[PDB]
Amino acid sequence: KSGTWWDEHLSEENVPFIKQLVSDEDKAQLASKLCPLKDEPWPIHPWEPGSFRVGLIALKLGMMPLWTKDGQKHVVTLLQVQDCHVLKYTSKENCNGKMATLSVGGKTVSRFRKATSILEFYRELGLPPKQ
Amino acid sequence: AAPKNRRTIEVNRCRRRNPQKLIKVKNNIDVCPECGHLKQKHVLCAYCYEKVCKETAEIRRQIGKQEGGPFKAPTIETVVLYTGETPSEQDQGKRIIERDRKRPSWFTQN
Amino acid sequence: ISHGRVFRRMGLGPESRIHLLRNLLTGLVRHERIEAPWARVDEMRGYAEKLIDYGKLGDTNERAMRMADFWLTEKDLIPKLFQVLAPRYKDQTGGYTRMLQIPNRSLDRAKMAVIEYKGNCLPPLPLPRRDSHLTLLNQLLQGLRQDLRQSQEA
Amino acid sequence: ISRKWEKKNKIVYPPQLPGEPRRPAEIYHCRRQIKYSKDKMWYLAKLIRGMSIDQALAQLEFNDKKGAKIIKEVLLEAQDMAVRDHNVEFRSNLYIAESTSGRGQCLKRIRYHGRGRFGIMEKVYCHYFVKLVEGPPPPPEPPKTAVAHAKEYIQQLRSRTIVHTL
Amino acid sequence: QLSPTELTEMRNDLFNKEKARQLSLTPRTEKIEVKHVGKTDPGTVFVMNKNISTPYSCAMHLSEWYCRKSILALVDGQPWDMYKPLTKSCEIKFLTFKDCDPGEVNKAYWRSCAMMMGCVIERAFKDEYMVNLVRAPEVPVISGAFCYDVVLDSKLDEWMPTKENLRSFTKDAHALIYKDLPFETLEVEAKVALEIFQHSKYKVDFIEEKASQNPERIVKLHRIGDFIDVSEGPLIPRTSICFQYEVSAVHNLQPTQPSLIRRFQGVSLPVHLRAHFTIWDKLLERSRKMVTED
Amino acid sequence: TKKRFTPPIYQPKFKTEKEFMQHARKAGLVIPPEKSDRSIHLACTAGIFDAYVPPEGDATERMKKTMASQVSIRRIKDYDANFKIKDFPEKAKDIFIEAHLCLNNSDHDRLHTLVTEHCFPDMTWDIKYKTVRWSFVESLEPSHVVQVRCSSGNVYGQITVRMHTRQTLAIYDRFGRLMYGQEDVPKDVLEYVVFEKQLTNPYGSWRMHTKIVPPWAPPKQPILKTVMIPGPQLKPEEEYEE
Amino acid sequence: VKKGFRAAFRFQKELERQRLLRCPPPPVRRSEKPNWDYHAEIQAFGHRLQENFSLDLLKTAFVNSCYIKSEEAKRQQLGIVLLNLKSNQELSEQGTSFSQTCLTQFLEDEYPDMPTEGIKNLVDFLTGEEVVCHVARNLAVEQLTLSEEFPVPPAVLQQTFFAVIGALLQSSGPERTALFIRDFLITQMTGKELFEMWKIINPMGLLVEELKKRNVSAPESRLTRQSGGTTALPLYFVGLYCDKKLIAEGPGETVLVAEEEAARVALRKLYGFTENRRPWNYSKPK
Amino acid sequence: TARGTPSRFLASVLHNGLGRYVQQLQRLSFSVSRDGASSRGAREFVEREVIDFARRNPGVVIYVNSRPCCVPRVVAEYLNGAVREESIHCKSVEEISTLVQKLADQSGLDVIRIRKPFHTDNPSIQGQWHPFTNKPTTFRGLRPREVQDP
Ligand SMILES: [Mg+2]
Ligand SMILES: [Zn+2]
Repeated sequence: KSGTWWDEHLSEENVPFIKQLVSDEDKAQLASKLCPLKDEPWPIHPWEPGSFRVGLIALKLGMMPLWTKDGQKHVVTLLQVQDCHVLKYTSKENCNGKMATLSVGGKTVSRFRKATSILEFYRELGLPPKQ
Repeated sequence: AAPKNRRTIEVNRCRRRNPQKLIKVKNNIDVCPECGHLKQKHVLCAYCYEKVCKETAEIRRQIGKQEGGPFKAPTIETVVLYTGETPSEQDQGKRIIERDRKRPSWFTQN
Repeated sequence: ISHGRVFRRMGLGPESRIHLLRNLLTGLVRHERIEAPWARVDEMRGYAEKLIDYGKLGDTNERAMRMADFWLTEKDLIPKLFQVLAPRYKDQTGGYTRMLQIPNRSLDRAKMAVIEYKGNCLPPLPLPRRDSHLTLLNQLLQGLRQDLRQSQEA
Repeated sequence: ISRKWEKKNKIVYPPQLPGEPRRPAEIYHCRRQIKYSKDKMWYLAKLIRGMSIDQALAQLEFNDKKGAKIIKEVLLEAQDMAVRDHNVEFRSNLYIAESTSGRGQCLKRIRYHGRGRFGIMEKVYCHYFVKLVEGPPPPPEPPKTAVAHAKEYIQQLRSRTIVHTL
Repeated sequence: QLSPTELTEMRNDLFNKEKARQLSLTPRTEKIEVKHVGKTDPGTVFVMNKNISTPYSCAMHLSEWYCRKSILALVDGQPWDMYKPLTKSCEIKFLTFKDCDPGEVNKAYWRSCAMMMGCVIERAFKDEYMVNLVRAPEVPVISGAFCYDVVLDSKLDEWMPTKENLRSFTKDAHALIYKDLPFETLEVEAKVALEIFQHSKYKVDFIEEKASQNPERIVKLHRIGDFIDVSEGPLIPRTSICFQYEVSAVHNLQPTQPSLIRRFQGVSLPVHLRAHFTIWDKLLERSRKMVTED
Repeated sequence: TKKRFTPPIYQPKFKTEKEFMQHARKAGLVIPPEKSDRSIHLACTAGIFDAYVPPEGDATERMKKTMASQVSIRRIKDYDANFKIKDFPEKAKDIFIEAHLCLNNSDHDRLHTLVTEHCFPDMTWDIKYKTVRWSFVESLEPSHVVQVRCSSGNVYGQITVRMHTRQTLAIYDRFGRLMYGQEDVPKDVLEYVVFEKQLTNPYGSWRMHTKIVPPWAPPKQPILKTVMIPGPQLKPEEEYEE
Repeated sequence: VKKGFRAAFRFQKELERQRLLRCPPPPVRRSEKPNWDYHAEIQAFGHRLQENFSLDLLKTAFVNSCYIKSEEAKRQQLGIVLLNLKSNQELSEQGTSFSQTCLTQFLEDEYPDMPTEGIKNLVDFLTGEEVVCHVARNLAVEQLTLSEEFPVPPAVLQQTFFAVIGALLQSSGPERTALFIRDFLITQMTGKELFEMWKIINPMGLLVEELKKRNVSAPESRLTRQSGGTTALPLYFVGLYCDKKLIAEGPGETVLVAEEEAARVALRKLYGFTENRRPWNYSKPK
Repeated sequence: TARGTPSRFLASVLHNGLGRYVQQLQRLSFSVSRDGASSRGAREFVEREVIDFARRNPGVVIYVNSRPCCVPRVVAEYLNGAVREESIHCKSVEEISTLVQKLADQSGLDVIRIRKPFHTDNPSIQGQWHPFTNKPTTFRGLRPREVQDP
C-alpha cells in the first residue's frame, strides 16, 4: 500500500539506460510527424468570410526593444513555439456548442510524472505528453 | 469581542474530528536491511546511525589525547587503526589513531 | 512576496546569519562531520563547497587567505584547508560534501541533517543503497538492453 | 476513582465444548496519570484504532507527539503480557480493538495576570486505555456502492403503505 | 471417460486423502527447535511442532513484516516453501525479493506465475476441446517471459489467438489474484502421483522423469484451490504476491506435423517490485517475442 | 470534600534487601531495628531435612540407611502413640487425591488443612486464572513409606511416600481453550510425595510438603502451542557474537 | 448524610431494576416460580376453553417421554415406588390423525375445486411446527407441558398440543372436538393468501395442466397496460387470454414477474381461493 | 407523548372472538397482610367478594398469599404471557372490585397508543385502487402519439 516512483527499484546500471531509452523514443516520435501532407491529410479548404482557424501554444522567453522606421521605440515579447501539435478534434454536434473544438498541446514533458489515463491517450496518438 | 453564545459539543466534535484535524497515516515506512529495525525511505536508520556515532565519538576522544589541547590540529591526514592492523602502504606519514577494539565489520578499511 | 529569493532569514539579521553559518563551517572543518538543523545545513553547504575553491588557489593568494581568516574563527584550521582539505579534492571539481537527513531530534522535533566532507577518516555513514542489479525487475531490463544493443550491432 | 479496566483480565470463562469454535483472546491494559491532555491523546488513540499491533507500533514510532512514545510503551508491554499470561501463541496476531483516552486527577495552580488579576490554570493529566484481541484486523467495510443505494431506495418505495385509511 | 468438470473432483479427493494421511503419521505432538540465522534477530529459536508448523508460523512469532516480505525460506541451505511443514529441527533463514542475490526467489516467482497460467488455460476453451497440459519450461528470468507448453484439439490446429482473446486470459489471471489463494505443497511418492494424473498422458511421462532423478523418488505437488499440477522446485506462498500479470502471445513449436505444441508466454511483476506504465510496456514487447531455453 | 489526589505507580526498581538498605543510606533514610517479643509462628518447615534420591531404574551400605529411618519412627511415636506405618501409605492416598480435587472447585479453605504453607503457593499461583480438571482413574502399585526422618523449639517429621498410579489432567486457559493435557486418556505417573506434620503442635496433622523430582525422570508431556525464545536484544554500539 | 429511610429504600429498588436490565436472568419454568398448583392450573385449562375434559386423560397429555426418562435419571443418582406414568405418544397419534382427517374434510368441502396436493399443503401448514406452537404458547400449553428442557422445543410442544386433542376426542367425541380445531386452527389462515401457505414454483406451468383437465386452450400472454418501460421503476399489466377471453391479469415490475403473478391470479380463481370469496362460516351448526 | 412513547396496531390474541371467546386473564395473585391498615380494604375483599368472583371466572386461578407487607399488590398474568402488577394500597372494596374486573376484561396487550381504531385483514372487496383503475383502454394498446405499422 506504498506509492512508488519510476526509479525506486532500479539499480545504478539501469537508470542511465532507461533515461536514454525513453529519450530516444521521444526523438523518434517527434521526428515522425514532420510530414503531415504525405500522411493522408484531411481535405484543405480555402479561406471563407467568417472562418476561424486554430491557434498556437507558445512559451514566453522574454522582452526586447524594437525601433520602427519613424524612430519610435516599441517593446516586444518573444513567444517561442516548441513541440506544438494537434491532439484531437470534436465536431460541432459532439461539441455541444456553436463551433467545433480543436485541441492543442505544447512543451513535451516527462512520461514518468503523468496519469495512466493521460499516458494511454498519447500512446495511441504517437506523441509524448504535453504540459 | 466575546462569544455571544456557548458552542455545543455537537458543533465542536465536527470541528475537532474533521479529517483535516486527524493524523494522517504514513506509508513511507520500511525495514532496515542491516538491523531489521524500522525507518523512513528518505531518512537514515536511527539504529545504524547511532552505532556510527558511538564509535565516532570514541575516535574523537582518542584524537584529543594526542592533540593535548586546543588549537593543535595537524597539517596531515588521519587514519584509524584497530587491534590487529598495521600502517598500510598508502597510510604512510599520517596520524594513526589506535583503537583498543576489533574493527567493526561495517567499518571497511580503505 | 518572495519570488527569486535564494537566501533564508535566520538568526537576528543579515550579519548574525553569516555568524551562524561561520560557526557551523568552522566545526565542519575541524571535525569533518556535524549534525544540525536541515535548513541551517542546506544553507551552509554552499559555503563549504566554495571554501575548497579558495583553498585550491593556494595560500600565497592574499584574497584566498582573507576569506579563510574570516570564515575560520579558529586559526589552526587555516593550514588544514590549504594543506589537507584542498589537496584531497584536487582531482575533483565539485561535490566535496554530502548532506543526509536523520531522525528529528527529541527536544523540539526539529528536522535534522548530517553533513560531512567526502574522504574523511570517520566510520562510514549508513548511506542509502539502490536495489541490487540481480533483482527481478532489473534482470528483465538487463535482458531487454542486450537485445536492443544486439539488434543495433546487426 | 474507578479502576474497572484492570479487573477485566481476571474473568475466567468456562471451558469450551469440543464443537464450539476457538474463542479469541482479549487483553486489557492501561496507564494512569499521564502528564498529557486527553484531547491531544485522543488523536493518537483514534489513529491506531482498528490497526494491527505491528502497524500501530510503526505509526507511533515516527510520530513527533509526546503521547506516541507513551502509547507505544503501553502496547509493547500489553503484547508481552498477552503471550506470557493470556496464552497467546503469536505476538503479531493481535489488533487494536479499543483505544481511547480518559480524564485524570488534575492539579490547580494560579496564573498571574495584569492589573492585579489572576487566572486558575490546571496541570492536566490523562489515562490511556487499550484492548487487544487475538486474530487479524477485521477487514474494513467497503464504501456503499450504487447498487446498494438503488436497492435501498426501491425497498423504501415498496415499504410505503396507504396512510390514514383502512 | 470422466468429464472435465468431474475430473478435478477426484484429483482433490486423492490429494486431500494423501494430505490427511501424512498428518496422521505424525505423533500427537512432537517439538522441533528451529534456530534463526540471519542479520536480523540473530539467535532467536522457535520451539515448533513437527509436521505441522511452517516457516510462516515462525515468522508470525517475530513480526508482520517478515510475513509480508518473506517470499521463501532457506532451510539448511535449501529453499523451503513458506507453507511447507517442517519435519525436523534445523536452521532457518528468510528470503525476500530485495536482497543482494535473490536468485532462488526469482525462480520460484517465475515458476508460480507459469502454474497460474495453466489454471486459466483449462477454463478458457470450451468443454468440447481437449486441452492437455504438458509442462512448464524452466527458462531463465533474463529471457523476459515465462512460458507453459500446451496442446490443443485437432480442430484448433490453425486457430491463432487474437488481441481480445489474449486480454481475456489476463482477466482470468487477475480474477485468480483477487481470490488470494495460497499455494499448497505436498511431497508424495511417485507411485501415488501417477494415480492422480493417470488420465493425462503427458503428466505421467514428466512424473517418471522426476522419480529417476531422486533416490527417494518423491514428487512435489502444488495446487491452487481446485487446480492441481506438477512442478519442480519451491513456489511462492500466495497469488496476491503478483501485482502485474499478462500473457503476451502464443507461439507454435516445431515440428508441427507429428504433434502441435503451443507455447503460452507471459510476464509479471510482484507488488514489492512494481514497475511504471511506461516501463511495463517495454517489458511486454520483449515478452511477445518467442523464447527458447538453452 | 471527598478529595484525594493519587500519583501514578512508582514500581520500585531494586528488589533485593541489600540494595534497599544500600540505597536507603545514600538517601539518609535511617531505619532503626525493631523491638518486639512476639515473633511469627511457622506451621511447616521451609525445606527437607535430608535430601532423598530415589534409586536409578526404579521406574551393607544400603541396609544401614533403612535402619536410620526406623530410628526416626520412634520420635514420631513419642508424640503420637496410636500411629502405625502400615496405614499411612493408605492414608496418604486420601490426602493426595483429596488435595488435587480442591483445585477443580477452588476449595482453598480446605486445601490448607491438606497441604503445607510451603506447598500451597506452588499449586495455586499458576492456576489462579485457569480451569483444571484432574481425576484419579486407577492405582497401579501400592504405596510404600520409603523414608522417614525427623528434625534435630519445634520438631517436625517428614514421611516420604512413593506413588505409581494413572491420572487424567486437562488444563484450560482463561478463555476455556485447551492449554495442556487430554481429558480422555490417563497416563502413568511415578512421583514421590513428601508429607510433614508439626509434632509439637497439639493440633498438627500430616500434610503434603513437596514432590521429589529425580534427575532421571522422563520428559513431561509437550504443550500444545509453539514458543519463541528471543536472543540478546543488543544495543547499536554492541555487536553480536557467536 | 441526610436522615430518612423511604428514599434510600426506593433507590435500592431502582438499582435492582437497572441491574436486571443490564444483566437479565435466564428464563425458567412457570411451575418453579411461586404461586403454582398443577391440579388447579389444569382444571382451569378446560373450563377456560369450555370443554369437559377428563383429568386422568388430560394429565397424561402433557407428560412426555423425554421427561419420564430424565425423571428416572434423577432417582438413580439418589437411589430412589416405581412410576406408572404414561407418555402422550398414543394420545398424540390419535389427535394428529383426527386433525388431519378433520381439517381435510373442512377444507375439501369448502373449496371443492382445489386439488389434493394443495389441500395437503394447507393441512401441513395448519398442523405445522410454526402454527401449532404459536397456538400452544397462547393457550397455556407450554406452562403445563412436562418436558425435560426449557424452553420447550417446538417438536415436543407440537406433539403435546395434538395429545390434548386426543384427550378431548375420547372425552367429548368427534363432533365436539371438531369445533376446537375450527376455532383455533382454521382461524390461522384468515388474512393469508393461498400461495403464502402453499408455496409452489413455476405457477405458469401448473396452470397449463389445470386447463388441460378442463379441455381449455392454452393461455396467451399479452400486455394490457404499460408505463415507464425505459425507467428503473416500470409498471406492466400482463393478461392471460384463453380463446380471446380475459381470465386473469396481474401487475409486476418486469414482464416476467407480471406474467407469473397473472398465472397465480388465475389459479386462485380456478380453485376458488380468492380474496373476494365469502368468509368461513363460524356460526353454530344448525 | 406519542413521539415519546411506542405504539401498536389494534389486534387480538389468536383471533379471539372469531370462533369462540376465551378469557385471556389466566392467574391472579393477591398479597394481603393479616395486620396493616393499608390492607384493610383487601382483607374485606377476600371475605365476601373473592369467593363470588371465582365462581363466575372458573378459568382464572386465584392465589391469596397472606404475609407481612406494607403495600398489597395484585399480579395478573395473561395467556399471551404479559404480566401486569398493580397496587391496592389503601383502596376500598368497591375500588378493588372494579379493578379486578377490569383486569379480567383486558387482553394483556401493552396499554400504549393504538394507531388506528379499526383493523381488518381484508380491506378491499372490489380491488384496491391503482392508476389504471378508471382509465379506458385504447385500440392496439397504443401510447400517446405512437406511430403504428411504420
Ligand atoms: Mg502588582
Ligand atoms: Zn538499521
